[PDB]
Amino acid sequence: LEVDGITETIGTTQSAMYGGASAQILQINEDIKELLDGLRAYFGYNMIGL
Amino acid sequence: LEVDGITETIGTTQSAMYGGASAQILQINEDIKELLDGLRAYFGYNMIGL
Amino acid sequence: VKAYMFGIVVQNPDTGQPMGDEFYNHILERAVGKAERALDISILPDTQHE
Amino acid sequence: FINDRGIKVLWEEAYFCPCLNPDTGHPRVDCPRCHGKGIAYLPPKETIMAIQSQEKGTNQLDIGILDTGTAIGTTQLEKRISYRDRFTVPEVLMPQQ
Amino acid sequence: AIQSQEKGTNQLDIGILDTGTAIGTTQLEKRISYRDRFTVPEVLMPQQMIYFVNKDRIKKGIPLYYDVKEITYIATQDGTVYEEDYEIKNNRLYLNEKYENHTVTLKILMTLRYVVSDILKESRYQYTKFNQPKSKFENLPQKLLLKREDVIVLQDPY
Amino acid sequence: FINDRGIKVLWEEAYFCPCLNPDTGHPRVDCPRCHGKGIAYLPPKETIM
Ligand SMILES: [Zn+2]
Ligand SMILES: [Zn+2]
Repeated sequence: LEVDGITETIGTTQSAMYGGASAQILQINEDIKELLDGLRAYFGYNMIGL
Repeated sequence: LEVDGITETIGTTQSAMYGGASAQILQINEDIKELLDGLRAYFGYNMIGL
Repeated sequence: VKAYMFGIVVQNPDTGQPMGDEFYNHILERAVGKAERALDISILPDTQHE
Repeated sequence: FINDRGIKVLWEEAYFCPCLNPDTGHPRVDCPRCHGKGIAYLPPKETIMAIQSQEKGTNQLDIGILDTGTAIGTTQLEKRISYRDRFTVPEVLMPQQ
Repeated sequence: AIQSQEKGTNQLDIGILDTGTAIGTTQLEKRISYRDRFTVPEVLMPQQMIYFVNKDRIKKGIPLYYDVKEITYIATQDGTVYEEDYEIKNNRLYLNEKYENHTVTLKILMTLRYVVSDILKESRYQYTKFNQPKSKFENLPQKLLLKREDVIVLQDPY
Repeated sequence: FINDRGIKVLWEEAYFCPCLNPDTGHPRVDCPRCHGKGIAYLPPKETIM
Protein backbone atom coordinates (compact mmCIF):
# COMPACT_ATOMS: atom_id res chain seq x y z
CA LEU A 1 0.00 0.00 0.00
CA GLU A 2 1.33 3.42 -0.95
CA VAL A 3 -0.13 6.86 -0.23
CA ASP A 4 1.51 10.17 -1.18
CA GLY A 5 4.91 8.50 -1.41
CA ILE A 6 4.74 6.70 1.93
CA THR A 7 5.23 3.00 1.15
CA GLU A 8 4.46 -0.04 3.29
CA THR A 9 4.95 -3.60 2.07
CA ILE A 10 4.59 -7.09 3.54
CA GLY A 11 5.42 -10.56 2.42
CA THR A 12 3.72 -12.98 4.82
CA THR A 13 4.34 -16.64 5.61
CA GLN A 14 1.05 -17.51 3.90
CA SER A 15 1.28 -18.81 0.35
CA ALA A 16 -0.88 -20.48 -2.27
CA MET A 17 0.45 -23.84 -1.02
CA TYR A 18 1.45 -23.40 2.63
CA GLY A 19 -0.61 -22.06 5.51
CA GLY A 20 0.58 -19.45 7.96
CA ALA A 21 1.57 -22.05 10.57
CA SER A 22 3.03 -24.66 8.19
CA ALA A 23 6.57 -24.66 9.61
CA GLN A 24 5.47 -24.92 13.24
CA ILE A 25 3.13 -27.81 12.44
CA LEU A 26 5.90 -29.62 10.56
CA GLN A 27 8.22 -29.27 13.55
CA ILE A 28 5.46 -30.42 15.91
CA ASN A 29 4.92 -33.48 13.72
CA GLU A 30 8.62 -34.31 13.91
CA ASP A 31 8.52 -34.06 17.71
CA ILE A 32 5.38 -36.21 17.79
CA LYS A 33 7.14 -38.83 15.68
CA GLU A 34 10.08 -39.03 18.08
CA LEU A 35 7.80 -39.18 21.12
CA LEU A 36 5.63 -41.89 19.57
CA ASP A 37 8.66 -44.00 18.68
CA GLY A 38 9.84 -43.77 22.28
CA LEU A 39 6.45 -44.60 23.78
CA ARG A 40 5.87 -47.45 21.31
CA ALA A 41 9.13 -48.87 22.62
CA TYR A 42 7.93 -48.51 26.21
CA PHE A 43 4.64 -50.28 25.55
CA GLY A 44 5.19 -53.48 23.60
CA TYR A 45 3.89 -54.98 20.39
CA ASN A 46 0.47 -56.57 20.67
CA MET A 47 0.37 -60.32 20.13
CA ILE A 48 -2.11 -63.18 20.53
CA GLY A 49 -1.89 -66.94 20.24
CA LEU A 50 -4.38 -68.61 17.93
CA LEU B 1 9.15 0.71 4.70
CA GLU B 2 9.79 4.07 3.04
CA VAL B 3 9.04 7.31 4.88
CA ASP B 4 10.26 10.84 4.08
CA GLY B 5 13.50 9.78 2.45
CA ILE B 6 14.32 6.97 4.90
CA THR B 7 14.01 3.48 3.42
CA GLU B 8 14.44 0.09 5.06
CA THR B 9 14.10 -3.40 3.62
CA ILE B 10 14.55 -6.61 5.62
CA GLY B 11 14.51 -10.23 4.53
CA THR B 12 14.12 -12.63 7.43
CA THR B 13 15.00 -16.30 7.81
CA GLN B 14 11.27 -16.96 8.21
CA SER B 15 9.56 -18.22 5.08
CA ALA B 16 6.35 -19.90 3.97
CA MET B 17 8.16 -23.25 4.22
CA TYR B 18 10.73 -22.80 7.01
CA GLY B 19 10.50 -21.30 10.47
CA GLY B 20 13.02 -18.83 11.80
CA ALA B 21 14.94 -21.44 13.81
CA SER B 22 14.86 -24.21 11.19
CA ALA B 23 18.64 -24.17 10.68
CA GLN B 24 19.56 -24.45 14.35
CA ILE B 25 17.02 -27.22 14.91
CA LEU B 26 18.39 -29.17 11.95
CA GLN B 27 21.93 -28.91 13.29
CA ILE B 28 20.77 -29.94 16.76
CA ASN B 29 19.02 -32.96 15.23
CA GLU B 30 22.29 -33.95 13.57
CA ASP B 31 24.12 -33.68 16.89
CA ILE B 32 21.38 -35.70 18.61
CA LYS B 33 21.68 -38.40 15.96
CA GLU B 34 25.44 -38.70 16.48
CA LEU B 35 25.06 -38.80 20.27
CA LEU B 36 22.31 -41.42 20.11
CA ASP B 37 24.37 -43.65 17.83
CA GLY B 38 27.24 -43.44 20.30
CA LEU B 39 25.09 -44.13 23.34
CA ARG B 40 23.29 -47.02 21.64
CA ALA B 41 26.77 -48.44 21.11
CA TYR B 42 27.61 -47.96 24.80
CA PHE B 43 24.44 -49.67 25.98
CA GLY B 44 23.87 -52.89 24.06
CA TYR B 45 21.10 -54.37 21.97
CA ASN B 46 18.27 -55.86 23.99
CA MET B 47 17.76 -59.61 23.66
CA ILE B 48 15.65 -62.31 25.31
CA GLY B 49 15.49 -66.08 25.04
CA LEU B 50 12.03 -67.44 24.26
CA VAL C 1 20.93 -24.04 28.57
CA LYS C 2 21.43 -20.28 28.24
CA ALA C 3 25.18 -20.82 27.84
CA TYR C 4 24.48 -22.62 24.55
CA MET C 5 22.54 -19.54 23.35
CA PHE C 6 25.18 -17.02 24.45
CA GLY C 7 24.28 -13.67 22.93
CA ILE C 8 20.55 -14.38 22.53
CA VAL C 9 17.66 -13.43 24.82
CA VAL C 10 14.12 -14.83 24.58
CA GLN C 11 11.82 -11.90 25.13
CA ASN C 12 8.12 -11.16 24.67
CA PRO C 13 7.94 -8.47 21.94
CA ASP C 14 4.83 -6.90 23.51
CA THR C 15 6.39 -6.42 26.98
CA GLY C 16 10.16 -6.99 26.88
CA GLN C 17 9.86 -9.48 29.74
CA PRO C 18 12.31 -12.41 29.56
CA MET C 19 10.92 -15.93 29.66
CA GLY C 20 10.72 -17.32 33.18
CA ASP C 21 13.01 -20.08 34.40
CA GLU C 22 9.96 -22.18 35.33
CA PHE C 23 9.59 -23.01 31.64
CA TYR C 24 13.26 -23.98 31.45
CA ASN C 25 12.89 -26.37 34.40
CA HIS C 26 9.71 -27.85 32.93
CA ILE C 27 11.39 -28.42 29.56
CA LEU C 28 14.44 -29.94 31.24
CA GLU C 29 12.35 -32.43 33.21
CA ARG C 30 10.58 -33.52 30.03
CA ALA C 31 13.87 -33.71 28.13
CA VAL C 32 15.15 -36.08 30.81
CA GLY C 33 12.04 -38.19 30.33
CA LYS C 34 12.67 -38.24 26.58
CA ALA C 35 16.29 -39.28 27.09
CA GLU C 36 15.14 -42.06 29.44
CA ARG C 37 12.89 -43.38 26.64
CA ALA C 38 15.17 -42.97 23.62
CA LEU C 39 17.52 -45.24 25.57
CA ASP C 40 16.22 -48.08 27.74
CA ILE C 41 17.77 -46.66 30.91
CA SER C 42 17.02 -45.09 34.29
CA ILE C 43 18.97 -41.84 34.64
CA LEU C 44 17.82 -40.35 37.96
CA PRO C 45 18.15 -42.57 41.08
CA ASP C 46 14.97 -44.31 42.22
CA THR C 47 14.04 -47.34 44.32
CA GLN C 48 12.59 -50.17 42.21
CA HIS C 49 10.55 -53.07 43.61
CA GLU C 50 10.00 -55.98 41.20
CA PHE D 1 -2.16 2.37 7.51
CA ILE D 2 -2.73 6.03 8.40
CA ASN D 3 -3.05 5.27 12.11
CA ASP D 4 0.28 3.43 11.98
CA ARG D 5 2.20 6.02 9.98
CA GLY D 6 0.83 9.33 11.26
CA ILE D 7 1.83 11.43 14.26
CA LYS D 8 -0.75 12.46 16.82
CA VAL D 9 -1.92 16.06 16.36
CA LEU D 10 -4.52 18.41 17.82
CA TRP D 11 -6.79 19.78 15.09
CA GLU D 12 -8.80 22.97 15.64
CA GLU D 13 -11.16 24.42 13.06
CA ALA D 14 -10.96 27.96 11.67
CA TYR D 15 -13.78 30.44 11.40
CA PHE D 16 -13.78 34.20 10.96
CA CYS D 17 -14.02 35.96 14.31
CA PRO D 18 -17.14 38.14 14.73
CA CYS D 19 -14.92 40.93 16.11
CA LEU D 20 -14.17 42.28 12.62
CA ASN D 21 -14.75 46.00 12.36
CA PRO D 22 -18.09 46.51 10.55
CA ASP D 23 -16.56 49.37 8.53
CA THR D 24 -12.83 48.77 8.07
CA GLY D 25 -13.26 44.99 7.92
CA HIS D 26 -10.11 44.36 10.00
CA PRO D 27 -9.80 42.50 13.34
CA ARG D 28 -9.79 44.29 16.67
CA VAL D 29 -6.22 43.93 17.92
CA ASP D 30 -7.34 43.53 21.56
CA CYS D 31 -9.90 40.77 20.87
CA PRO D 32 -9.53 37.98 23.47
CA ARG D 33 -11.26 35.38 21.31
CA CYS D 34 -8.59 35.85 18.62
CA HIS D 35 -5.31 37.50 19.46
CA GLY D 36 -5.32 39.93 16.54
CA LYS D 37 -5.59 37.26 13.88
CA GLY D 38 -8.84 37.63 12.00
CA ILE D 39 -9.53 33.91 12.55
CA ALA D 40 -11.04 32.32 15.65
CA TYR D 41 -10.67 28.61 16.40
CA LEU D 42 -13.13 26.01 17.71
CA PRO D 43 -12.14 23.69 20.58
CA PRO D 44 -9.36 21.25 19.66
CA LYS D 45 -9.98 17.75 18.28
CA GLU D 46 -7.55 14.82 18.59
CA THR D 47 -6.58 13.27 15.24
CA ILE D 48 -3.66 11.47 13.60
CA MET D 49 -1.99 12.98 10.53
CA ALA D 50 1.03 11.90 8.47
CA ILE D 51 3.51 14.73 7.78
CA GLN D 52 6.41 14.98 5.31
CA SER D 53 9.07 17.41 4.09
CA GLN D 54 9.08 19.41 7.33
CA GLU D 55 11.19 22.36 6.16
CA LYS D 56 12.07 25.33 8.38
CA GLY D 57 12.39 27.88 5.58
CA THR D 58 14.57 30.51 7.23
CA ASN D 59 14.41 34.01 5.76
CA GLN D 60 16.72 36.88 6.66
CA LEU D 61 15.30 40.32 5.96
CA ASP D 62 15.84 43.99 6.68
CA ILE D 63 12.94 43.66 9.14
CA GLY D 64 14.63 40.70 10.85
CA ILE D 65 14.48 36.94 10.51
CA LEU D 66 11.28 35.05 9.72
CA ASP D 67 10.27 31.40 9.19
CA THR D 68 8.20 30.54 6.09
CA GLY D 69 8.74 26.78 6.21
CA THR D 70 6.29 24.37 4.60
CA ALA D 71 5.27 20.72 4.98
CA ILE D 72 2.99 18.19 3.26
CA GLY D 73 0.28 16.46 5.31
CA THR D 74 -1.93 13.45 4.58
CA THR D 75 -5.16 13.40 6.59
CA GLN D 76 -7.20 10.57 8.03
CA LEU D 77 -10.22 9.22 6.14
CA GLU D 78 -13.53 11.07 5.97
CA LYS D 79 -12.28 14.53 6.99
CA ARG D 80 -12.96 17.92 5.38
CA ILE D 81 -10.05 20.14 6.39
CA SER D 82 -10.69 23.83 5.76
CA TYR D 83 -8.48 26.77 4.89
CA ARG D 84 -6.33 28.16 7.73
CA ASP D 85 -7.27 25.29 10.04
CA ARG D 86 -4.52 24.93 12.62
CA PHE D 87 -2.52 21.91 13.83
CA THR D 88 -0.16 21.48 16.75
CA VAL D 89 2.16 18.54 17.38
CA PRO D 90 2.69 18.27 21.17
CA GLU D 91 5.40 15.60 20.89
CA VAL D 92 7.74 17.70 18.72
CA LEU D 93 9.74 20.61 20.17
CA MET D 94 11.62 23.16 17.99
CA PRO D 95 14.60 25.29 19.13
CA GLN D 96 14.40 29.07 18.89
CA GLN D 97 16.50 32.03 20.07
CA ALA E 1 27.27 12.66 7.57
CA ILE E 2 28.01 15.32 4.93
CA GLN E 3 27.33 15.38 1.17
CA SER E 4 27.70 17.63 -1.88
CA GLN E 5 30.57 19.62 -0.38
CA GLU E 6 30.73 22.43 -2.95
CA LYS E 7 33.19 25.32 -2.77
CA GLY E 8 31.02 27.85 -4.58
CA THR E 9 33.63 30.32 -5.79
CA ASN E 10 32.41 33.83 -6.59
CA GLN E 11 34.45 36.54 -8.29
CA LEU E 12 33.25 40.07 -7.61
CA ASP E 13 34.28 43.69 -7.92
CA ILE E 14 34.94 43.55 -4.16
CA GLY E 15 37.16 40.47 -4.59
CA ILE E 16 36.66 36.73 -4.42
CA LEU E 17 34.30 35.06 -1.96
CA ASP E 18 33.21 31.50 -1.14
CA THR E 19 29.46 30.79 -0.87
CA GLY E 20 29.70 26.99 -1.06
CA THR E 21 27.00 24.76 0.38
CA ALA E 22 26.68 21.19 1.66
CA ILE E 23 23.96 18.82 2.91
CA GLY E 24 24.32 17.27 6.37
CA THR E 25 22.47 14.42 8.08
CA THR E 26 22.59 14.57 11.89
CA GLN E 27 22.72 11.88 14.53
CA LEU E 28 19.52 10.74 16.26
CA GLU E 29 17.78 12.81 18.93
CA LYS E 30 19.41 16.17 18.16
CA ARG E 31 17.81 19.61 17.75
CA ILE E 32 20.21 21.62 15.62
CA SER E 33 19.48 25.35 15.66
CA TYR E 34 19.93 28.14 13.14
CA ARG E 35 23.52 29.37 12.63
CA ASP E 36 24.94 26.57 14.77
CA ARG E 37 28.55 26.01 13.71
CA PHE E 38 30.48 22.87 12.76
CA THR E 39 34.17 22.28 12.21
CA VAL E 40 35.77 19.18 10.69
CA PRO E 41 39.30 18.87 12.15
CA GLU E 42 40.33 16.02 9.82
CA VAL E 43 39.70 17.96 6.59
CA LEU E 44 42.05 20.73 5.43
CA MET E 45 41.20 23.16 2.57
CA PRO E 46 43.76 25.08 0.45
CA GLN E 47 43.58 28.87 0.29
CA GLN E 48 45.76 31.67 -1.10
CA MET E 49 46.73 35.09 0.29
CA ILE E 50 48.85 38.11 -0.64
CA TYR E 51 49.84 41.15 1.45
CA PHE E 52 51.91 44.26 0.89
CA VAL E 53 54.30 44.61 3.83
CA ASN E 54 54.95 48.04 5.35
CA LYS E 55 56.50 49.45 8.51
CA ASP E 56 53.23 49.24 10.44
CA ARG E 57 52.66 45.62 9.42
CA ILE E 58 56.26 44.84 10.40
CA LYS E 59 55.78 46.35 13.86
CA LYS E 60 52.22 45.10 14.42
CA GLY E 61 52.06 41.94 12.30
CA ILE E 62 49.73 41.22 9.39
CA PRO E 63 46.28 40.01 10.57
CA LEU E 64 45.57 37.10 8.26
CA TYR E 65 42.20 36.80 6.53
CA TYR E 66 42.06 33.02 7.02
CA ASP E 67 42.62 30.97 10.16
CA VAL E 68 45.89 29.49 8.95
CA LYS E 69 46.60 26.04 10.30
CA GLU E 70 49.86 25.76 8.35
CA ILE E 71 51.78 27.31 5.45
CA THR E 72 52.59 25.21 2.39
CA TYR E 73 54.40 27.92 0.39
CA ILE E 74 55.65 31.44 1.17
CA ALA E 75 57.60 33.68 -1.20
CA THR E 76 58.47 37.26 -2.11
CA GLN E 77 60.09 39.15 -4.98
CA ASP E 78 63.48 38.15 -3.58
CA GLY E 79 62.50 34.45 -3.54
CA THR E 80 61.41 31.91 -0.93
CA VAL E 81 61.14 33.07 2.69
CA TYR E 82 62.94 30.75 5.09
CA GLU E 83 61.35 29.63 8.34
CA GLU E 84 63.79 31.59 10.51
CA ASP E 85 62.45 34.82 8.95
CA TYR E 86 58.72 34.43 9.67
CA GLU E 87 56.48 33.44 12.55
CA ILE E 88 52.74 33.06 13.15
CA LYS E 89 51.26 33.89 16.55
CA ASN E 90 47.57 34.37 17.34
CA ASN E 91 46.80 34.31 13.60
CA ARG E 92 49.17 37.24 13.10
CA LEU E 93 52.08 36.95 10.68
CA TYR E 94 55.37 38.49 11.84
CA LEU E 95 58.19 39.06 9.35
CA ASN E 96 61.84 39.99 9.53
CA GLU E 97 62.15 43.75 9.08
CA LYS E 98 64.34 42.85 6.08
CA TYR E 99 61.02 42.79 4.18
CA GLU E 100 59.86 46.29 5.14
CA ASN E 101 59.07 47.14 1.48
CA HIS E 102 58.12 43.81 -0.09
CA THR E 103 54.99 41.82 -0.88
CA VAL E 104 54.57 38.30 0.50
CA THR E 105 52.50 35.56 -1.15
CA LEU E 106 51.23 32.46 0.66
CA LYS E 107 49.56 29.14 0.10
CA ILE E 108 47.89 27.88 3.28
CA LEU E 109 45.72 25.11 4.67
CA MET E 110 42.79 25.66 7.03
CA THR E 111 40.19 23.43 8.66
CA LEU E 112 36.83 23.04 6.95
CA ARG E 113 34.01 24.94 8.67
CA TYR E 114 30.26 25.30 8.23
CA VAL E 115 27.31 27.19 9.65
CA VAL E 116 23.72 25.96 9.56
CA SER E 117 21.98 28.11 6.94
CA ASP E 118 18.66 26.25 6.70
CA ILE E 119 17.07 23.00 7.87
CA LEU E 120 15.50 20.97 5.07
CA LYS E 121 13.92 18.29 7.32
CA GLU E 122 13.71 19.62 10.86
CA SER E 123 11.47 16.80 12.11
CA ARG E 124 11.19 13.11 11.34
CA TYR E 125 9.42 10.84 13.79
CA GLN E 126 8.71 7.28 14.85
CA TYR E 127 6.62 5.73 17.56
CA THR E 128 8.56 2.57 18.40
CA LYS E 129 6.63 -0.21 20.14
CA PHE E 130 8.42 -3.44 19.25
CA ASN E 131 9.95 -5.03 22.36
CA GLN E 132 9.11 -1.89 24.42
CA PRO E 133 6.85 -1.93 27.51
CA LYS E 134 4.98 1.04 26.03
CA SER E 135 5.20 3.19 22.92
CA LYS E 136 8.28 5.44 22.89
CA PHE E 137 8.48 8.52 20.67
CA GLU E 138 11.84 8.98 18.90
CA ASN E 139 13.19 11.84 16.76
CA LEU E 140 14.88 10.63 13.56
CA PRO E 141 17.86 12.35 11.86
CA GLN E 142 17.50 15.94 10.68
CA LYS E 143 18.73 17.12 7.27
CA LEU E 144 20.77 20.35 7.41
CA LEU E 145 21.84 22.74 4.67
CA LEU E 146 25.35 23.90 5.57
CA LYS E 147 27.04 27.07 4.29
CA ARG E 148 30.77 27.70 4.44
CA GLU E 149 32.31 30.22 6.85
CA ASP E 150 34.11 32.55 4.44
CA VAL E 151 32.84 36.05 5.28
CA ILE E 152 33.46 36.10 9.05
CA VAL E 153 36.20 33.69 10.12
CA LEU E 154 36.62 32.53 13.71
CA GLN E 155 39.27 30.48 15.47
CA ASP E 156 38.98 26.75 15.97
CA PRO E 157 37.34 25.89 19.31
CA TYR E 158 40.64 24.71 20.85
CA PHE F 1 40.36 2.56 -11.24
CA ILE F 2 41.42 6.20 -11.61
CA ASN F 3 44.80 5.25 -13.09
CA ASP F 4 43.01 3.11 -15.68
CA ARG F 5 40.33 5.62 -16.64
CA GLY F 6 42.15 8.96 -16.48
CA ILE F 7 44.25 10.76 -19.07
CA LYS F 8 47.77 11.88 -18.23
CA VAL F 9 47.97 15.60 -17.41
CA LEU F 10 50.54 18.09 -16.16
CA TRP F 11 49.32 19.85 -13.02
CA GLU F 12 50.81 23.17 -11.93
CA GLU F 13 49.76 25.01 -8.78
CA ALA F 14 48.48 28.58 -8.68
CA TYR F 15 49.66 31.34 -6.40
CA PHE F 16 49.30 35.11 -6.61
CA CYS F 17 52.33 36.67 -8.27
CA PRO F 18 54.26 39.11 -6.04
CA CYS F 19 54.36 41.59 -8.96
CA LEU F 20 50.98 43.06 -8.03
CA ASN F 21 51.06 46.83 -7.83
CA PRO F 22 51.15 47.77 -4.12
CA ASP F 23 48.66 50.59 -4.77
CA THR F 24 46.39 49.66 -7.69
CA GLY F 25 46.46 45.96 -6.81
CA HIS F 26 46.69 44.90 -10.48
CA PRO F 27 49.42 42.81 -12.18
CA ARG F 28 52.31 44.38 -14.05
CA VAL F 29 51.62 43.60 -17.70
CA ASP F 30 55.32 43.08 -18.48
CA CYS F 31 55.99 40.64 -15.62
CA PRO F 32 58.04 37.67 -16.90
CA ARG F 33 57.02 35.39 -14.04
CA CYS F 34 53.37 35.76 -15.07
CA HIS F 35 52.46 37.03 -18.50
CA GLY F 36 49.95 39.63 -17.33
CA LYS F 37 47.76 37.16 -15.47
CA GLY F 38 47.76 37.96 -11.78
CA ILE F 39 48.55 34.30 -11.03
CA ALA F 40 51.99 32.68 -11.08
CA TYR F 41 52.44 28.91 -11.34
CA LEU F 42 54.78 26.49 -9.57
CA PRO F 43 56.76 23.91 -11.57
CA PRO F 44 54.57 21.27 -13.23
CA LYS F 45 53.66 17.94 -11.61
CA GLU F 46 52.71 14.78 -13.52
CA THR F 47 49.32 13.35 -12.52
CA ILE F 48 46.43 11.38 -14.02
CA MET F 49 42.94 12.90 -14.11
ZN1 LIG G 1 -11.76 38.54 17.40
ZN1 LIG H 1 53.89 38.82 -12.04
